[PDB]
Amino acid sequence: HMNPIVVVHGGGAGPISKDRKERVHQGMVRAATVGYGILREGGSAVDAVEGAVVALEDDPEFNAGCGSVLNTNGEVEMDASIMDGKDLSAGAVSAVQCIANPIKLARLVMEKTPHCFLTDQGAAQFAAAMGVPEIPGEKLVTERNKKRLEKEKHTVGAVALDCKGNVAYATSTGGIVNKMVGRVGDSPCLGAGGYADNDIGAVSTTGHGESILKVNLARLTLFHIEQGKTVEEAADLSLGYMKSRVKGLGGLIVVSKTGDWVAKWTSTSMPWAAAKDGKLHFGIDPDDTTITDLP
Amino acid sequence: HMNPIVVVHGGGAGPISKDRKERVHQGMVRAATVGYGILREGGSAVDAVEGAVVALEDDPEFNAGCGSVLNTNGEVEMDASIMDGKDLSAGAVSAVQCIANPIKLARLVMEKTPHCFLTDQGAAQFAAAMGVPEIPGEKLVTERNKKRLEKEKHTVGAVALDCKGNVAYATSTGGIVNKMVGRVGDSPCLGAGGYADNDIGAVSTTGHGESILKVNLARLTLFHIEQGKTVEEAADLSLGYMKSRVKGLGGLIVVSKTGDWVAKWTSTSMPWAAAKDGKLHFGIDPDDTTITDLP
Ligand SMILES: *C(=O)C[C@H](N)C(=O)O
Ligand SMILES: *C(=O)C[C@H](N)C(=O)O
Ligand code: NA
Ligand code: NA
Repeated sequence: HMNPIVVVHGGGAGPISKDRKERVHQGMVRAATVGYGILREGGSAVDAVEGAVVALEDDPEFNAGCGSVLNTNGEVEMDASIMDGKDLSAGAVSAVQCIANPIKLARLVMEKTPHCFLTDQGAAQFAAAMGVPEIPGEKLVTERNKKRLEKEKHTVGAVALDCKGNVAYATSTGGIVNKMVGRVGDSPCLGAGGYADNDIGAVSTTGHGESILKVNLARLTLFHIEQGKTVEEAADLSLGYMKSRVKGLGGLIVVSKTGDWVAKWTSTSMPWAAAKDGKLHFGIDPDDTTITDLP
Repeated sequence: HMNPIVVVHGGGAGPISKDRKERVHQGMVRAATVGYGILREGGSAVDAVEGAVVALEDDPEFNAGCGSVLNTNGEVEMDASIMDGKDLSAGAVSAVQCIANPIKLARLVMEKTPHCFLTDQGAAQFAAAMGVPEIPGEKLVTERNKKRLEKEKHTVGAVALDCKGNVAYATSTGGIVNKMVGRVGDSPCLGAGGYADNDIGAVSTTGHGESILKVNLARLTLFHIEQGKTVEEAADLSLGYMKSRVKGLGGLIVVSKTGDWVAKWTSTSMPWAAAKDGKLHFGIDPDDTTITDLP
């Protein structure tokens, strides 16, 4: 029975306000520890990614759930997906509004429908058929987020390997600032925002959405690891393709079936946190990595 | 320069009856003809793939545009996507209602917006903006799918290689009969419903949209070519893999950057036709082909 691991990332974009970093740091730790706390009790790779991502949605410092950036009409529309490595089972929602937790709805899509993908009104209905609390829009909308939209008007993920050596991903996002209404990114789209397969590993992505879809970044990262490259080599290879081919930046986290993991980005920043052997690893900027004890 | 080629399909389905056999032949013949004429007139692969899919969207005999399957409510909900392998520019739309040509709306998302995928409410807002008319959903409803939905309770695509060397795909569908409101299959997801790359090939797929999405079928088929599998071996393994791993069945059409092409399927039947070197190739059944001359 293998040594478990969760990795966590928190949108990969431009440089961040130095004070806000403490708040971002503590958010990464929290998701990781929750994710790890779920593995600790021999809990599944699927159980774990979902719990980590639930925490970040609820954390307003991150652009998924509460903290979601705004669309062109000042509102919050959100995307998500989850995948089970074992039989490649999956669930996703795109363009949902006025619920708290997108990643759980995707899991509701995954295990409680014969389908994999619901969108907009059909998913607003499905959430209501599943007893999902509608929350006020003012709660999901923060102040910093109204500010970013004005200045333009002038993503989070988790991967995990459980004790049985199954793998899973979860990705969740409010989208991209000043996006059109109905705009779908790479997040809810299997093989682009994430992919998990026990025979390879699992990956969650963040970056220029369109560019992530265009190249299918998550499956591609995996294409390589099957070919024999390292996690770090494969992450290098795919992110560079996304830059060299479609002129797009982004970030990724992967853990393979051997339990080897890395977090790599061609964006300016990508806060990340991995937990493995009771030791938490954290970072926001390239080549500055801390390690602390997990209680 | 490259001799151009178009391959078309609807839909990797079950047994086809004698009366349907012939209309279906005529529809395929017409769509392959529209595409090849565009390529013979100097048009791009994208023009040619958009060309042929509109022909099957317009034709009531095919599950896409008019004649699409009806959802759970007795309403037509449509997905389509288009991709050029030159720069990986793409457009896609999900759960689109009350419109003739979802693929035409998919092209405009690629061409007129900074996005590559739109859905439902947002899909329609952008539609109305671009002047796409609104037609009563009823006018897409056929007594065939009407009957089929009452009973159930109790897909189209093309690949092209052009005289400039450009490849492309387009895919549109009404989905699976009686789908949940806002279910979204493969057909608008890049990598699943199709993929185009000027440096490898182009692929358009069909059948069970849930399975196609998990194995990332279209892009799976292209990794197999990248490893120097002929277009036939590449279809057979990637279809071979969906079958065993998720127990999915469907079919595809694929074209290499050099002009090699194939239609395989694992369902019982798949309408397909192909025009290259002045001839038409057509089928429904395994090796039922008739190769004629084309004026
Ligand atoms: C998150 O980083 C952005 C996401 N990839 C998207 O929705 O485009
Ligand atoms: C058409 O049968 C295939 C399509 N992939 C779907 O939505 O089921
Ligand atoms: Na959040
Ligand atoms: Na049709």
